[PDB]
Amino acid sequence: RLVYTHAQTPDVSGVSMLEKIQQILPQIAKNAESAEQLRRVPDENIKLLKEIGLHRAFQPKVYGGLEMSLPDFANCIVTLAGACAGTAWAFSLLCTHSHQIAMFSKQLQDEIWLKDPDATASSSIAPFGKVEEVEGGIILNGDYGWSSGCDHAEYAIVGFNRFDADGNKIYSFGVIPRSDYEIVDNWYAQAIKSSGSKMLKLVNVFIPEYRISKAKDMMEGKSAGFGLYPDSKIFYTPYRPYFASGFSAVSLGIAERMIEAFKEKQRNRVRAYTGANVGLATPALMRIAESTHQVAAARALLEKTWEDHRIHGLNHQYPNKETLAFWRTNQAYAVKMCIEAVDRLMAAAGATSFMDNSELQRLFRDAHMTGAHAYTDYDVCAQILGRELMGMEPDPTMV
Amino acid sequence: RLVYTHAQTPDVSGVSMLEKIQQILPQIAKNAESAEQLRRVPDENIKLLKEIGLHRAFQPKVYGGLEMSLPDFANCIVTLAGACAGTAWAFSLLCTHSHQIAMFSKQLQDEIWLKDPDATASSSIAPFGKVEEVEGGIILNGDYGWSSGCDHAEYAIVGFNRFDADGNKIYSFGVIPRSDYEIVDNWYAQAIKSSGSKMLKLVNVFIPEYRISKAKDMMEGKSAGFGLYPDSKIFYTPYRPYFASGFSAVSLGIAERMIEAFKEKQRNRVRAYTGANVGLATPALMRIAESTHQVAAARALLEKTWEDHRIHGLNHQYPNKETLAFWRTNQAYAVKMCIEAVDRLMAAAGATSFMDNSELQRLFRDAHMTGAHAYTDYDVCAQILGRELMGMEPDPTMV
Amino acid sequence: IRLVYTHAQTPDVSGVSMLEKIQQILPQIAKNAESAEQLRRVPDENIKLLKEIGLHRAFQPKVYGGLEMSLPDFANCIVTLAGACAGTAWAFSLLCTHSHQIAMFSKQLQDEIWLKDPDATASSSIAPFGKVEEVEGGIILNGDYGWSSGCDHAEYAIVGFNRFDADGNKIYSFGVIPRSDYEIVDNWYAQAIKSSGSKMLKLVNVFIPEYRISKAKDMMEGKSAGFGLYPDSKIFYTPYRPYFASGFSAVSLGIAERMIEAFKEKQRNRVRAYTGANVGLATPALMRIAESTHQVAAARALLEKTWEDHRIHGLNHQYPNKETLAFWRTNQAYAVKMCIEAVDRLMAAAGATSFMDNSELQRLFRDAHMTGAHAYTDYDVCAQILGRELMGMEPDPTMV
Amino acid sequence: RLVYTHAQTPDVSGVSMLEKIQQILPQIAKNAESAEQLRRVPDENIKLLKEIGLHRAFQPKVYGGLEMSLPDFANCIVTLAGACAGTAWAFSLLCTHSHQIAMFSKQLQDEIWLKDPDATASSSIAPFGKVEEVEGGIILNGDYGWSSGCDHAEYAIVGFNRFDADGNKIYSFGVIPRSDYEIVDNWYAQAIKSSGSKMLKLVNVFIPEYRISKAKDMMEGKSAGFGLYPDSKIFYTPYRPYFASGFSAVSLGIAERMIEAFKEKQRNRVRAYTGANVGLATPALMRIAESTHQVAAARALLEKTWEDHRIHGLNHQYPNKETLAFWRTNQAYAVKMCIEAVDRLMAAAGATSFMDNSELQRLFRDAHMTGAHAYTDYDVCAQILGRELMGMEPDPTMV
Ligand SMILES: Cc1cc2nc3c(=O)[nH]c(=O)nc-3n(C[C@H](O)[C@H](O)[C@H](O)COP(=O)(O)O)c2cc1C
Ligand SMILES: Cc1cc2nc3c(=O)[nH]c(=O)nc-3n(C[C@H](O)[C@H](O)[C@H](O)COP(=O)(O)O)c2cc1C
Ligand SMILES: Cc1cc2nc3c(=O)[nH]c(=O)nc-3n(C[C@H](O)[C@H](O)[C@H](O)COP(=O)(O)O)c2cc1C
Ligand SMILES: Cc1cc2nc3c(=O)[nH]c(=O)nc-3n(C[C@H](O)[C@H](O)[C@H](O)COP(=O)(O)O)c2cc1C
Ligand SMILES: O=C(O)Cc1ccc(O)cc1
Ligand SMILES: O=C(O)Cc1ccc(O)cc1
Ligand SMILES: O=C(O)Cc1ccc(O)cc1
Ligand SMILES: O=C(O)Cc1ccc(O)cc1
Repeated sequence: RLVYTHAQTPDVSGVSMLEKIQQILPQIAKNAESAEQLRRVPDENIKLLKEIGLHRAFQPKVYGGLEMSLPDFANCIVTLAGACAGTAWAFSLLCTHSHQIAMFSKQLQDEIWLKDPDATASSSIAPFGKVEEVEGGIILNGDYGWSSGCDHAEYAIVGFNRFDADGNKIYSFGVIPRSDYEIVDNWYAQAIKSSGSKMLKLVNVFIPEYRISKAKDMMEGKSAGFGLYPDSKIFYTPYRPYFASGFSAVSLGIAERMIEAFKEKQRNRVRAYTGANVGLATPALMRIAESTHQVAAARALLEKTWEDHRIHGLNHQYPNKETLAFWRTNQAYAVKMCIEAVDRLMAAAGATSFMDNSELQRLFRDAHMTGAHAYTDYDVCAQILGRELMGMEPDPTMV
Repeated sequence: RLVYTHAQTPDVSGVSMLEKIQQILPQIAKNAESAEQLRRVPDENIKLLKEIGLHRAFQPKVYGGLEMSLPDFANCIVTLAGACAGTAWAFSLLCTHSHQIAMFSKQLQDEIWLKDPDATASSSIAPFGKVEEVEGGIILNGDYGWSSGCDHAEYAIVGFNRFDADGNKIYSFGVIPRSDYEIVDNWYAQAIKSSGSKMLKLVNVFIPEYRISKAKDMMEGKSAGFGLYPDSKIFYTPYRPYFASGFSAVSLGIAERMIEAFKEKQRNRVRAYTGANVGLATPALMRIAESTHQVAAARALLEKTWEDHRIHGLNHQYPNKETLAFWRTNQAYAVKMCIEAVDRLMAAAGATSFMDNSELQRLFRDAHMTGAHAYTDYDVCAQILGRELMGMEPDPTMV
Repeated sequence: IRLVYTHAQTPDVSGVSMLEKIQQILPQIAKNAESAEQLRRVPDENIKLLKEIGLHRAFQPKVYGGLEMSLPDFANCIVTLAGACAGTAWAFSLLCTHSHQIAMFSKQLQDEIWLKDPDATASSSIAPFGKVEEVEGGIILNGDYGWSSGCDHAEYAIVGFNRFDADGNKIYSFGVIPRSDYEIVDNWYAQAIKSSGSKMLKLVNVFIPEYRISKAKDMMEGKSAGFGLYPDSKIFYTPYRPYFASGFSAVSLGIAERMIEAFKEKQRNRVRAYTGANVGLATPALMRIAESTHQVAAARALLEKTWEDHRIHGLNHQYPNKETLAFWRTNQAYAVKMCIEAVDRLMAAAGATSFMDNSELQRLFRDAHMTGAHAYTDYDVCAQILGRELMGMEPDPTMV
Repeated sequence: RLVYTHAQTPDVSGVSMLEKIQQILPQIAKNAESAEQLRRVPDENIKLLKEIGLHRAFQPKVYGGLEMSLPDFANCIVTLAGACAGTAWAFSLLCTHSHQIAMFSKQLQDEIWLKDPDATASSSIAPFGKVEEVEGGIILNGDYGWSSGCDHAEYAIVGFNRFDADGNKIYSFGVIPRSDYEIVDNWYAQAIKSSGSKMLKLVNVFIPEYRISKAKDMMEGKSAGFGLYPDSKIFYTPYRPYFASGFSAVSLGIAERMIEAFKEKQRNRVRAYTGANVGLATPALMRIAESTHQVAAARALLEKTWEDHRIHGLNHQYPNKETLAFWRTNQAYAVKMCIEAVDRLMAAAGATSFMDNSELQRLFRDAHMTGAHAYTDYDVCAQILGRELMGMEPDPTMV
């Protein structure tokens, strides 16, 4: 039988990653409140998550990685996000960066993983840095904001534009060691506080050529790492869909948790003004139902999309323009549905739910943040899909 | 690769029912306009559909039926509804009634199908009839409204309440021959006109006991026909989810067609007042995108739900309270999503689209009708699900 | 003097107001509604009744026997009227508001129309689809001019066309032509507002002399031939278009207010077909009735406020600045969209019976949606117009 | 000319209260950030607001009060809420309580205002207290949560149920001096932080009969203070619509501020990923337009409702069942519209807007809180109005 309201535990003889997550979930849940005040992921959480081996989800097998399918991974992040969104958000990023790093040169991957098999990277991908072309690579300078999980990473993946005979942008990623940049703690946010999305400061950072890859090359199987793992079901695929798969995952985790949290707290609810046992009133029942349907629909779309990713990777098939536009955008629609489902419950949660001692308030804030990421912006995504559906050339104004 | 915007054609040797539908679809599409003025399904349409054998979708194999899975069937209805909603709606009903008839006695099924293998039933299920208990069965009297496809059926499935010693209702279905009732043509509607949902008039109609089955018995595998087909993947299951699977299917077909129809007509769209070509303006693009996502999400939910039905039928497993509530209600949420997707396009279609010579106007009206059926009413469904999710007893006020 | 949230407040001017006069004839209009829909135009009886109370002279100058009604008072008459028959109200509103434009043309044209026949009106077709040849003394116009609501009952038509510049910039212009100059082609087969008789006008080598041509911009800015004619008027010193197009939203509000009443009437006794439970007062239905009531009351409040703003401007002979003009242009479109939401919310809970030809709900639903299909009520366009103005951007010539 | 986007400044000789608010508004705006960390209204804010005399809005003239009309008052609160919602919310309550106090006995009013003309009350109205009937009054015990502005008030209006020969509830209000209760600082909320809605602790508090009034009596012009001020345009009216007029007022102020704040911050907005200057893109323009229309409509409804209040008060006319239901509920619809308007802008504000250093984030949170008050709950209000519109008896489960 299928499950509409959450992830189905894969019945494979042994313990699946999802079951392993499920066991440590209560611990993650209890750190949530102190995680929020810490403004970064508690060490205990990283320890637990690394212990079960989730960070090796998309690490090549040759280094001791698992090469988990996208669906299985995403479902781990969804479940995790229910306990602490920020932990799930940051840890998802640390995980999915490994998938990108697998498309860089064998030389870089050896450098990261032979040395330390448990090493991970955080990122700052918006190309704000100033790049001087020196020989053997580049010198990069700039303030690189929003690096989720940066405190727990050994490296950072940093985005920049190089240029051209013609002066056209070459969007590129460099991988730099923790020693090359300062973490500037300016992370004071109103949602997903525990993600520790601090800024990375780069001062005359040299990046050699072998630690630089073109974004387009990693979208199209033309990067230095292409072909390294010919038995892999996950590396013959564009980097970005995996890169950014976690946001919507987190959004779904939060929304599914919201429905549970709301149900728990509603049962016993009494009207301040009249003194009525009011938890099972029709309006509240109908809200619970609709939000349940809305996120179930969101889940079905995501599950279908993830399946589409999986099938493509299996066949080493790169997506065509149309499926790529769907992969790029479906997650944003999912995020928008989830936020609707959360808001519908929050609107009926009452004043008590806005107190610091109510989990609902945290879920609400975290849910909204998931739709604030540049990748989950639906105005942008509606335009990207719309243009593709009408056979128009892409608008370079957005990506 | 997966398809977000429509049904995936099943990869089989020879040709699948969906491919057979796809071949005759242009013919069905061209009759659509005269079908709407006919206020019933054109003979040609029934002929074509019976020729490919779709009416034998849920007929037992022993009578030459196909015993199609629910997903495969539902997808045929979706595709069909794109060409002529009314035809798909009525024909879906004729089909799914066979699934119920398979749960009646072997004696009744032999009576219907050994005589005529291509025989079907229309229905009128709301228990408005007055029932006198005679011996050997009942005498039924009353006006039985809304019998979609009644003109093309050899029988009718008719709903009525019998009474229990105490005085509680026994909701029952009787199967009566075309000769026992008069079709009263009062079908003048504003949507799904081609379904020919005329009224059936019953005057002192005797129904013998073997042609009567309890609704609850056919929900729970306790009817006279239970066990007849021990190799069947579709008969060991409640009757009602199949019975009413077509409405949402039709709703999805319409909405997917709406997106295509709107896209076609938008390209060349010119502003009356200013004279600009305006078909690719951002607002329209974003609408096309959003409605595409909305119905894709609607499809994903339906596909998942249909899969759930299929798996249950395979294992001869009757659903528990929870899954049953989801099966009962997911379709209603799907219908609601589709209508939103249609409305979003219609709101931007302009006055032209409201002319009799525009298909959009037909799709809009037909779409809205799909949410007007008592089974797709979402207020009712929100309550049914909500109550179940909170572990409340069902409200007998609705079903 | 308590306020009314759910409909128009009847003005207590001593004696009888136009709204009361509408209210008296409303049951008659309501009963013709069904045959009006099959007629695909306004029944003669309806025009007769409405002209008898004198509503068509709402915006006719007083010198010709006109009333010069304020915009609020007029709009409210159309709202009330739309409850009984949307198509009648839609078409008749247009016949009325055209007189307001005609008052900005030359004294010569107005004399020509109204001294001859004081009860004469114009229908219109304003989208500039015609081909114009500049002859001397005027123009020769050719083309098929679609969608002329109430064209069967009009003595004239107001017809839109582009003339051209030294540099070939468009000069959007309106010509007023007599019924004898054009053929009404009956291609009006629509799925909403059927009774408006929005047939097409066919123009074959129609000569329009200069004095029967006015620039749109001139009538927006108080620079047309008729400017200054009526110095005591509280309604003619104002842009033509806001009055021109005031009726669409009015009709949309009338429909939505009627929908709430119609739904309430039909809901009380509603039984579940399946269970036989007396279900008219169930919480979901009650909450829908409430929300749609609030939504259209909000829509009304916006419209009433906007109409008041129009009235005050006209009183002071003050032309609106860019900002208020953008609000006047667009508020009605938001009102229309709210009303359609309010209707849809009720229709979604109305059940299958409400989609039968013998149910008024179905007519209200269709007519409601049509009101949001007019090029002037398109909200995507309006959102852009307002948005651009709010951010201090130049207007987008792609829309208007 | 009318104003759609804010309050019209009344043209009078001298300076209107709204102009006086407008002059001090920049000061209130600058304290907003430290007000939020203070978790109560800064002394400077109370000082400024009391200096202009706003607290005397609804104080009877005989004590030096202004007896402002509801519209004029409400508009001051709307404007004020734009600078600091919590300040406006708490100060509105201090103001509107005076209006209730005007319906108590002359004896109580003399006691409060002859002594201190600038004295105000905060409140806690939900009847959670345990009441012992002693002679001469009652002894009240209990924890009385959520008293906005309690730190700045000289008194508290406290709600409780007494009983009746037949055991019916008699909902009553008592006015108690600051010395009779302890302010327990448990106010740690996620919105409207600066309102200082701490809890009042009542231990064996004696309330004499003359400081107790029946709620129903103050709804119906039957309380001890009725008739005291026969020239008053505001006191011959139910207490509650004034009592609770400020919530929606605050909600509107926040939403109008949001539009301005969003406009300011959008102009210069660049896409992180593409470097495009993107502040004037169509989707953002359309959002600004729609949110502008939505709150304008919300304003129009409120202004109309306030007008209706004013007219009634002038004529000393108590509202009938129907208008009362509208007065009770319109404000809840207004709040719901405003929250939609804010959410639509927040959804397009991007990640930067969720940082602690962005005002948008404060406006969002504050907006949502305004719809969390028991009085602004729309599910409750939809039910109240719906029942009245259908001529049903009120549901005692809600009020
Ligand atoms: C920001 C905020 C401030 C409030 N201030 C007061 C107050 O000053 N006096 C009062 O009686 N209630 C106040 N209320 C509480 C409400 O009156 C009501 O008791 C509360 O919303 C209980 O509803 P709930 O617990 O179901 O959410 C306030 C509520 C919130 C949202
Ligand atoms: C019910 C209906 C009646 C109309 N009546 C008129 C009319 O009388 N005169 C006119 O110029 N336009 C009329 N219009 C047409 C619009 O002005 C406009 O030209 C039309 O909406 C073109 O928009 P479209 O192409 O997008 O649909 C009417 C439109 C509809 C919805
Ligand atoms: C287009 C249309 C076709 C229908 N066809 C049938 C039918 O074939 N058999 C049946 O029992 N009910 C049919 N129904 C009626 C419903 O089962 C149900 O009795 C009806 O929706 C009553 O709900 P209402 O009167 O409250 O709207 C149909 C309804 C509509 C919308
Ligand atoms: C909670 C949160 C965490 C983020 N973490 C990262 C990150 O780890 N790496 C990164 O490149 N961008 C991260 N982003 C920033 C986005 O990629 C993007 O640069 C940002 O949304 C800029 O959009 P805006 O300023 O227009 O809102 C994060 C954004 C948010 C909402
Ligand atoms: O690739 C993107 O545009 C979204 C993204 C941003 C940061 C990140 O770490 C992964 C994906
Ligand atoms: O079973 C139901 O309640 C819905 C339904 C109605 C008619 C029909 O033919 C099939 C299903
Ligand atoms: O002026 C407009 O653009 C709208 C309009 C169209 C036809 C009409 O008769 C009046 C106004
Ligand atoms: O009267 C109410 O029910 C709402 C309200 C609550 C507290 C308050 O201070 C004023 C009004």
